[PDB]
Amino acid sequence: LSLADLMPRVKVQSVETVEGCTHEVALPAEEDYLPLKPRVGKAAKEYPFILDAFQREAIQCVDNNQSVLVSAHTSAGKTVCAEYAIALALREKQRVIFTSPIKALSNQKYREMYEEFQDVGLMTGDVTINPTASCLVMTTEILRSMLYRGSEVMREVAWVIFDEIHYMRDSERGVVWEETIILLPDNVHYVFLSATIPNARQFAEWICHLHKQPCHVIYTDYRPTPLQHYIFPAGGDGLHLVVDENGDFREDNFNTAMQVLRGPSNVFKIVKMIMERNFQPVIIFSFSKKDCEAYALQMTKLDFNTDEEKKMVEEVFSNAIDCLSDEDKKLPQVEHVLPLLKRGIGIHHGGLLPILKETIEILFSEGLIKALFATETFAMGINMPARTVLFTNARKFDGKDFRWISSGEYIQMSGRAGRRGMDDRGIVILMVDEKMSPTIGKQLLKGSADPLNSAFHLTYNMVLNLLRVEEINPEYMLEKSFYQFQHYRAIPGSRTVLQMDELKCRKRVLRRLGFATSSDVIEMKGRVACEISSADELLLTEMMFNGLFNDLSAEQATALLSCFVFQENSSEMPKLTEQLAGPLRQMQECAKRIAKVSAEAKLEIDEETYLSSFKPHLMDVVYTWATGATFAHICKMTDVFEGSIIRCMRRLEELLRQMCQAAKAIGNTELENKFAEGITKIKRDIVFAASLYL
Amino acid sequence: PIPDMSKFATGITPFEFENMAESTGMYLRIRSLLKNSPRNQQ
Ligand SMILES: Nc1ncnc2c1ncn2[C@@H]1O[C@H](COP(=O)(O)OP(=O)(O)O)[C@@H](O)[C@H]1O
Ligand SMILES: [Mg+2]
Ligand SMILES: [Mg+2]
Repeated sequence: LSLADLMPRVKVQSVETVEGCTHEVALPAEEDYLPLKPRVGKAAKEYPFILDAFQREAIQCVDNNQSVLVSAHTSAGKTVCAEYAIALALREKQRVIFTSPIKALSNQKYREMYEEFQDVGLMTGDVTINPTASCLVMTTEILRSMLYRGSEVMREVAWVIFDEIHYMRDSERGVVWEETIILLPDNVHYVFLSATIPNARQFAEWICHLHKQPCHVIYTDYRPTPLQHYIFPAGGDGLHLVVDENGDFREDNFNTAMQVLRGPSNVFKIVKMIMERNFQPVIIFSFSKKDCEAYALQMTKLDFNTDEEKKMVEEVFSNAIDCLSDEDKKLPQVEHVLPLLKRGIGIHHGGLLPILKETIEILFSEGLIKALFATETFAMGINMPARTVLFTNARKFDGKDFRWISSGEYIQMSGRAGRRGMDDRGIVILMVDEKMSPTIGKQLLKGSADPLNSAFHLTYNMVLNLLRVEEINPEYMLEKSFYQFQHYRAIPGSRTVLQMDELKCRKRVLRRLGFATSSDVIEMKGRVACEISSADELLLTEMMFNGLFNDLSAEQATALLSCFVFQENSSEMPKLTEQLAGPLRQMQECAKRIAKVSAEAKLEIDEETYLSSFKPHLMDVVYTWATGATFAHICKMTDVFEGSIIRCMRRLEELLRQMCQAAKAIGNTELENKFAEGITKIKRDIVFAASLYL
Repeated sequence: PIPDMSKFATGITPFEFENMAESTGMYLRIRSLLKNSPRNQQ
């Protein structure tokens, strides 16, 4: 039991507004509420359209230099609010940061903002452009690195814009995200952009608790293009309206749809119906890469594009892959997509070559793709809506069980229907292949979005860096996490600081292994771990200090490191020569010892599970790639999707850069040059082709 | 509450601008090919 000495002192003030949005502000309880004042001076930015009420309200917060969370549907125009903050920051000769959860999205946002402000830069784990720009688009991992390293780039930052904060949990950046918010100085102000969430007030209260300033909440359910929701029961012939433009559930038509009950071919039928009724463009969401490719190939009978549209596709496609080497242009996936795209049929999932995924995004965004078969991730793409959204399945598998998709997932995906300007309505069609009650059907089609819940948890890199930095300690970040704040608010009156027991056990591990002293002073070994964030910092450092890397060549080390960034749980194990199986056995022995130390420190951990997380299914793929093979060659060595190979290679290159810094921290120029050589041996060709958005 | 940035910078390797690059001109090249697309006409 560790009770908090000082508790949050926050109150929330309601602010009346004209119809069409809600405005609240969390502020320190001891302070008086002061209404916002009219803009002094000219608008930082003007728009060629009439701003909506919620945009004007959010913009007034920025004009008054106060932080604001904007919670609205994707399509309502949240980016307008970010653009005003950027414009105001540049006018004032300040710097502003725009963070996205994903690298792919940062690339898209860099293009969008550069085309608007020019004075824009980009910083991801894969590229750096114009790093002295006034507006820096970056990933949340980069921002975390700059903060923990005290980069002077942050000294002139007046505004930080967090985009799509509701997606931070699913993006794997849940912890990194809260770390950046907690480490930013109190003089910085924020624009948080979120989908509609039921606990927006709670988040603003946390920001107020954190930085001792007001944080506003602008919330609206406004949808510029109303939606109509249909169910297409299996075997049926038509569509049944179950939610009309006004949001009223049609319990009669719903049961009539279930009546038809009381799926490759079904997908073709419904898609064809969509095209005959001029309901296209359509996005067909499937929760499986394979389903996307199968369904797409079933549309080969059809052709959606005009001759002039075919020419545009062909020209764009050739110009895009022209940067590739003649060897990579001939890859089977490259040759397989173009016939589809020419017919207005597209595919979008993580298994795709990034250069093709970006080509397909740009084509769909320009209307040259009328039927896009995509996985859920496509919903997070910017400015790519359709007239119709089709769900091929109402159930998914979250690694646990077949559950109906949540209302939040349905809202996120179904919200990509309705193109403002050229669509009077947005059409949503939910394919249903089994029985389902009106209750859960109303929850799914009419339930509210999911709350934004903290994904914060302790990491060794976090603990060590906070031990390292003077005038701060790991306990500070625990008490200030949103995870801890949600506990305070869910259980009023409780002062118990969660995660303390875990903090003590984790420090015991660090002491027993020489990362820090009994007095929690950081050892040089710990400072090496401070450099590693994208992988298991504890195990990799122990491996470095035990010498596992000293006898390995660059190719062996690179191949061995792939086990720390490869994340696919349904692959077949290849056969490894002793050059790879040897190092793999050494790493596993070391992992066992850490598991032992962890258990004795009283951390919950399973040895076999822990050892299994380091998946070597691409060790040979990576090794052969590093020895100069072609990409076509290494794809033949595995069932792993081409895009999944490239994703692992890109995270591997990112990890290698961190291992260089790790070796550099102790002047070990031997390993530094070795890890750097691995980078030189994998950073080439289509696997590292530049983003089409640059 | 949060120590100054200078205190975070001491005892750790600095943040490096890695993977430097410049505009390939690819996007604006693809954009020129798309003057009369279904979205540019509407
Ligand atoms: N108030 C408005 N009136 C008309 N069009 C708007 C308005 N706000 C945004 N838009 C337009 O709507 C499109 C999508 O808006 P966007 O900023 O992508 O929404 P969000 O990013 O919040 O989902 C853009 O092309 C933009 O120009
Ligand atoms: Mg609600
Ligand atoms: Mg400290």
